[PDB]
Amino acid sequence: PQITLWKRPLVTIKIGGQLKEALLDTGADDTVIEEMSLPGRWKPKMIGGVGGFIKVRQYDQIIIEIAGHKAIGTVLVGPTPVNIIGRNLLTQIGATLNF
Amino acid sequence: PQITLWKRPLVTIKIGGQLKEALLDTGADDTVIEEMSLPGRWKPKMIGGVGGFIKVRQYDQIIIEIAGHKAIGTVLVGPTPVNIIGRNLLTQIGATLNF
Ligand SMILES: CCCC[C@@H](CN[C@@H](CCCC)C(=O)N[C@@H](CCC(N)=O)C(=O)N[C@@H](CCCNC(N)=[NH2+])C(N)=O)NC(=O)[C@@H](NC(=O)[C@@H](NC(C)=O)[C@@H](C)O)[C@@H](C)CC
Repeated sequence: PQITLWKRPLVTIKIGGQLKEALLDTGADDTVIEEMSLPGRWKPKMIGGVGGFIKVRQYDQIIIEIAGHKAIGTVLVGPTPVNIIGRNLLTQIGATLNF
Repeated sequence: PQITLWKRPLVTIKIGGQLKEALLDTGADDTVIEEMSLPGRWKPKMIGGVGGFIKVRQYDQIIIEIAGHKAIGTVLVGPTPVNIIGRNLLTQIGATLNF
């Protein structure tokens, strides 16, 4: 799809058997999801942006379906105000910025 | 151009006659730049990100070039970790996300 930017670029995702809404964020290195369960081992991480840092749990090799397109990668889980799809998964679905 | 996301989508901007680096950020409503001097009066604004909220100065109708494309619009100045070009100006330069 071609997504214009008049509004926030929100899409439906499926992760860990759950549907969620998430923001496509070219300004995010990583993908960050609100508290949920995921399989496998994790390690803590601190991630920062506007307003400072939050502590998250890093899970690897997680499959997400993003607007119908499957991707695998690292997902961070923690108290983010918005679910964010970052570059690590945007690349996998072939997303580009065009102007 | 077509900008892939394997690296951060950093571009050169020009504001106040000066060249700066900024991040093209589809997950940002607004454009936020590190402390600098801009002309005119400002109004107060609170913005939020992954770590919480910060106060910024809002300047309107500022002339800015983004990757060689001319825009005129609102620029927020404050303690952002990085210069970000948000949707308010991405729409002026005709940017879309595509996959
Ligand atoms: C400044 C740092 C770079 C840009 C920023 C853009 N992220 C979005 C996420 C939105 C969810 C919180 C953002 O902050 N957007 C703000 C930007 C400010 C602005 N005004 O445009 C926004 O639109 N804020 C809206 C509110 C969004 C609320 N939405 C909602 N409640 N549904 C606003 N009007 O204040 N990226 C990040 O915050 C990411 N940071 C990074 O990628 C890097 N960190 C740093 C410091 O560069 C990396 C080294 O960790 C996070 C997510 C970790 C991977």
